[PDB]
Amino acid sequence: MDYEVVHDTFEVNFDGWCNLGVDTYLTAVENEGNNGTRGMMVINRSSASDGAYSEKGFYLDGGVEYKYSVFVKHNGTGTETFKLSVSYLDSETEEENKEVIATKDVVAGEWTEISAKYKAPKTAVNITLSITTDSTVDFIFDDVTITRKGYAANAVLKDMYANYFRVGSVLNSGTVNNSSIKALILREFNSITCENEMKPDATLVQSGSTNTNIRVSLNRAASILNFCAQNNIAVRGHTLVWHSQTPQWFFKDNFQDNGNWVSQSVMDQRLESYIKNMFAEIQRQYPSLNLYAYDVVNAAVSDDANRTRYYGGAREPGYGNGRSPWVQIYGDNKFIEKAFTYARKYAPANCKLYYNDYNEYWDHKRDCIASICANLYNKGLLDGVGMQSHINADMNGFSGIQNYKAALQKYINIGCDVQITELDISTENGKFSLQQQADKYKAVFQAAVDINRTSSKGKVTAVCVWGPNDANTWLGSQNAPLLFNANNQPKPAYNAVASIIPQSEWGDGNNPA
Ligand SMILES: O[C@@H]1[C@@H](O)[C@H](O)OC[C@H]1O
Ligand SMILES: [Ca+2]
Ligand SMILES: [Ca+2]
Ligand SMILES: [Ca+2]
Repeated sequence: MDYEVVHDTFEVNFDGWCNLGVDTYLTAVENEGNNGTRGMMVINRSSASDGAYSEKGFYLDGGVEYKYSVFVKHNGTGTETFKLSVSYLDSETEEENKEVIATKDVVAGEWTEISAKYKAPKTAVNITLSITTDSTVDFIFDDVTITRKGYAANAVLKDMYANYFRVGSVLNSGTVNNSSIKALILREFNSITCENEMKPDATLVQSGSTNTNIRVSLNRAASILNFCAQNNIAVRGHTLVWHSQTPQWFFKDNFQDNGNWVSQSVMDQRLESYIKNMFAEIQRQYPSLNLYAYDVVNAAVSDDANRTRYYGGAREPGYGNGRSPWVQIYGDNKFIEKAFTYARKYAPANCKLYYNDYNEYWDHKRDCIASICANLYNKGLLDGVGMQSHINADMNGFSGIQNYKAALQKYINIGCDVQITELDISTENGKFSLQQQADKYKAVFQAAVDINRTSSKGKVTAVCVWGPNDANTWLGSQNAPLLFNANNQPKPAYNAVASIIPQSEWGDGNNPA
């Protein structure tokens, strides 16, 4: 009754609402809202289960009671049976435990409301609200409202680094349900990458895709994109091309995983389409979202020095294991330029285009990456080099501060910018200490800051860590690679980094130059 958590009006963006059912379509329309404002029209259904949903893990806790409330409206003959269902997954139970929580017969032509009070089991999470009728009728909703009963530049990274670059992190579909993580990002980061949720296999749609219309979807990414847009955090798209996390069928003549490899001519179609539509859908669904960067091609250069010498950097043709289905089809890395051309053609001008890579400071590879990228920069096609920076706490050796600076500098010497895209600093299972860790973090931020304070053509425009805390890292906890412990308290790396910039220099992290 007292306090509000979700107010979805639909004025600008789809507010994290997605088609329930693979062929159900969603579209926001001007003046079909409640009170002639903007509204969310659900078309092409197929069953009473088909509909629309929104995962609201960010705002709805287990074991709290919520006022759920939606204005709906239809346009058929006679009356309609509208349902409001809350589902979840339970951290124990571990199956999608559903529940219909309000029924309401609703007549043609009229902005009727629907509601109910509901409490989820003490434990539940990854909630989710969804709207259906007992028929297969088009409908419209607006004003989704959920409620429960009951410049000062700050000591935060984004403010601290406001005059330098964006300081980012990573959300995923697990973390997007964590109270204190939400609090953390809001407090500290002004950039977010989707860990998995905007990769090809999370966004392509098999069913009725075609060589010149590749069906795509932001459903997986939606809660993330919505939370960032609503809170003015920018976003790096990640990633359009990658030998990995991309389903095989995308490469096959009959959109089967076990098909036949398609012509080049055919992949040019499928590639262009995926990119075009992928930009279309963002623009369409989340236009207020600041899409400031995108990883156009990801990790396309071999780690094998034999391949960087003779084969331009081409990975081995094939699928899985670190083989490239792209190289499989195209015979080599010609496809990189192609992809950056489509990207350039459809990306918003404010969204800068990056080649993203790891082991980016290992000489034979570094040289390869940098050659490629300079060539693209000079052609108007690339804007920046993405240094993934999966390094360790060692001040020396392979990913050591010298080899690191060397690459950084060599990249910047291209003209283009550089971003530090997926930074983590591995204690190699306790081999190094949280201090030698701190020292390395402090060193990296420091090297970025130097570049920025020098020339000038190129700049480091963002520095983002691959995860929010040590409890959510693809490297495993045992390597405590991040700035925050499993309880979100700052680690020694956090202040090492929290003190490179003097208070007289902080800024609006919500408005960073
Ligand atoms: O997508 C990320 C990729 O860019 C990096 O190479 O490896 C970790 C992945 O999550
Ligand atoms: Ca809105
Ligand atoms: Ca509205
Ligand atoms: Ca598959």
